[PDB]
Amino acid sequence: QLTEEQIAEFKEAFSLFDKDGDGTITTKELGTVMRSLGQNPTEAELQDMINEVDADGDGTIDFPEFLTMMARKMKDTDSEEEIREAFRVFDKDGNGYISAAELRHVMTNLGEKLTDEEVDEMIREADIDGDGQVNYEEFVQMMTAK
Ligand SMILES: [Ca+2]
Ligand SMILES: [Ca+2]
Ligand SMILES: [Ca+2]
Ligand SMILES: [Tb+3]
Repeated sequence: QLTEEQIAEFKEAFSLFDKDGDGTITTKELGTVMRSLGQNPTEAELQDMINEVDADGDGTIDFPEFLTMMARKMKDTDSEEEIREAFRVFDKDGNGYISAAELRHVMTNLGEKLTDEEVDEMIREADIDGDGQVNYEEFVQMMTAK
């Protein structure tokens, strides 16, 4: 069921959530990444999210706890319903077009440090008209063909 390739992609996320890297994920660290994802969860909401895999009585999300969680949540290529939700994250201008500048802003905020050329490569990957901007149609385009 769980392949090595999937585990490697999950471990990357765990390393992003852990700010000090103590092995567990508190509500503070959990809400830091969720904030840059266009979401705004409260203290009470962040607590319930942790309880999903918390059954040892620690109130945090350890390494094996997150791995199991990301396995049942991250399904790689999601449906169109979730695709629209993530599309509005990279497009903070709400115009429907995601340029290089916009994309690089969200990437750096997420914690992924990249250069300008790296962003231009991701943009042209989903771009069908080669205009530097990626709309909703082009967003799904990269989910069906790289
Ligand atoms: Ca940590
Ligand atoms: Ca925009
Ligand atoms: Ca376009
Ligand atoms: Tb725990």
